[PDB]
Amino acid sequence: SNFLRLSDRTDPAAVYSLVTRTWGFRAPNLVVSVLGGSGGPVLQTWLQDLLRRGLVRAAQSTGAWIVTGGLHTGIGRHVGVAVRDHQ
Amino acid sequence: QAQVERIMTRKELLTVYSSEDGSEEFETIVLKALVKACGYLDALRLAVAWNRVDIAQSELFRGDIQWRSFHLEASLMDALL
Repeated sequence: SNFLRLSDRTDPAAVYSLVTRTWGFRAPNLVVSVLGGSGGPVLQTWLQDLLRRGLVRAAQSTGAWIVTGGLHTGIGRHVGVAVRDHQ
Repeated sequence: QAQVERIMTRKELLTVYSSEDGSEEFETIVLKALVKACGYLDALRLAVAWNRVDIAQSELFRGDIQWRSFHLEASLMDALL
């Protein structure tokens, strides 16, 4: 699970080149930048169904990237569990 | 009436099988009743005791439950044994 530490004032071109070539990730046909604080660890059933069935399924079908916060909290945790369940 | 009051004194144990138009979902109701009665015993260890993996899948899928290390370690040991 490739990691990296870089300054905020970094040109995204280098990051994109590193991700695409060095790390082997293909170019994304689509990028979904998921937002949302989602106060409270629990999430609604319909939202979770949408994420695990609408978002993740579409991302796998189109080979898209899902950009979120790489932390086990907030919407990131929900997205991660949706990915895991889909797998 | 006194007996009913004494019964309600420990209402944590009592649970009503919701009709739900004949839900016929017995294992989940039993698990919920046991969890409510408990207030270590975990639904995971019980599900491992049974062979129902779907029940445990639903129990873990919900994000409400937050698991620690030893909690999953004990269940894993039970599953291995």
